[PDB]
Amino acid sequence: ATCDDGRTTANAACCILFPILDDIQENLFDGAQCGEEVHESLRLTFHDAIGFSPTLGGGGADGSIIAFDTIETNFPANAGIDEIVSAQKPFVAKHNISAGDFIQFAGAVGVSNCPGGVRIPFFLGRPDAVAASPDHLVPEPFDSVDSILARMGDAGFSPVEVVWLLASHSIAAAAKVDPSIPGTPFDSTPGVFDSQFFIETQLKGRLFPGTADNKGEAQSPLQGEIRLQSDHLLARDPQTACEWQSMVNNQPKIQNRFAATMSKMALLGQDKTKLIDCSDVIPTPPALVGAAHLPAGFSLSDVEQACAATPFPALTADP
Ligand code: HEM
Ligand SMILES: C[As](C)(=O)[O-]
Ligand SMILES: C[As](C)(=O)[O-]
Ligand SMILES: [Ca+2]
Ligand SMILES: [Ca+2]
Ligand SMILES: [Fe+3]
Ligand SMILES: [Fe+3]
Ligand SMILES: [Zn+2]
Ligand SMILES: [Zn+2]
Ligand SMILES: [Zn+2]
Ligand SMILES: [Zn+2]
Ligand SMILES: [Zn+2]
Ligand SMILES: [Zn+2]
Repeated sequence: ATCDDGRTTANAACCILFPILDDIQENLFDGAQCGEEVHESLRLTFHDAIGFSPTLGGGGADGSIIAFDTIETNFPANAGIDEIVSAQKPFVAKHNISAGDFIQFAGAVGVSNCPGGVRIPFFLGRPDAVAASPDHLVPEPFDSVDSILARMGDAGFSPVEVVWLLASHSIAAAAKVDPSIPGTPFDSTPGVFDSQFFIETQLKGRLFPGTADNKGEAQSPLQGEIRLQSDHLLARDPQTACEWQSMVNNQPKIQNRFAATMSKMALLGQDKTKLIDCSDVIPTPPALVGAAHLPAGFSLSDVEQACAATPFPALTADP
C-alpha cells in the first residue's frame, strides 16, 4: 500500500502513523536522537504495560498511565514519570490514535533511534483505557529478586525474560533515585543499545556517585554512573546471574530477545488478532558503534563473577 505522501506500508490502515512518526521524531525525540525522551518513553511503555494482574486488575498496555495520570503518576513507583506523561499528552490529543497505541509506538520509534537498537514489532488498534492500574504493580529498585520475579511472572514473564527486558537499562538514566544527580545513566553508553549495561553491573562497586544513603541504590563502579540495588542483585542472584552473564558481548541475543519480549509486553491486556501489524513504519535502527568493553583502568579482576557454570567472557579494555 502507498500512502498519500508516497511512503509505503504493508497494511493501508498503517498510513495514519506516518505523520505521527514525523511529529514525534522531531518534537519528542529532538530530531530522531537516542536521548532523554527515548529513555523516558521506553520506561513509559513498561510502567503502562506492567499495570496488569489477573488477581488485582489493570488492563496492561492500554494507555491508562496517560488517561488516568492523576491517579497513576502519584504512585511511589511512578516517581518522575509525570514529566514524560505530560510531554506525550499533547501528541495524543492532537492525533487520532489511542493513548495505548501512542505509548507503544513512541517507545518503538525511540528505541529505533539507538545504535545497536531494534525495531520492536508494533500493532495498531488498542482501545482507550477503561481502568487505572492498581498501585503496587510496578517493581521498585529496592524490591527483592523473589518479589520482582513473582511480580513479573504474575504478568506472564519468566525469569529469563526479565533479564532480556532489562536490556532497556542500556539506554536509561535515573532522576529520582538520587535526586542530587538527576539524569545519571545505568551504563556508560546511555546513547547506545549495547551490552555495556550487563558488563558494568557485574563490576565490583566502588563509590556512590552522589549521596550515599538512597533507598534502592547500590555502589557504582564509575563516577557518573548509578547502580540500582535491583540490577545489582539480578546480576548476582543464582536465579538470574547466568542469564545475566550470557547477554555480555552477545549483541544478537540482546537484539533478538529484547524485541520479542518487548512485543510481548506491548501486547499485555490486548488481543493481537484484533490489531493491525504496522511494524514496518518503525525506522531502521543504526548499527552498533563499538564492541562492548571494560572501561579504562579496569581489568577482569574487577568483575564479580556470579555464574557458576560459565566463566565470565574475556574482554577488551581501554588503556
Ligand atoms: C525489572 C524490574 C525493574 C526495576 C526494579 C526498575 C527500576 C528502575 C528505576 C528505579 C528507574 C529510575 C527511575 C528514576 O529514578 O528516574 C528506572 C529507569 C528506567 N527503566 Fe527500569 N526497572 C525495571 C524494569 C524495566 C523494564 C522491563 C523496562 C523496559 C522498558 C525498563 C525501562 C527503563 C528505562 C528505559 C529507564 C530510563 C528512564 C530515564 O532515563 O528517564 N525498566 N528503572
Ligand atoms: C508489591 As510491589 C511491585 O509494590 O514491591
Ligand atoms: C513499598 As513495597 C513494601 O510494596 O515494596
Ligand atoms: Ca496500563
Ligand atoms: Ca548502553
Ligand atoms: Fe488527566
Ligand atoms: Fe571505551
Ligand atoms: Zn530532549
Ligand atoms: Zn526528562
Ligand atoms: Zn495526526
Ligand atoms: Zn508496593
Ligand atoms: Zn516494592
Ligand atoms: Zn534469590
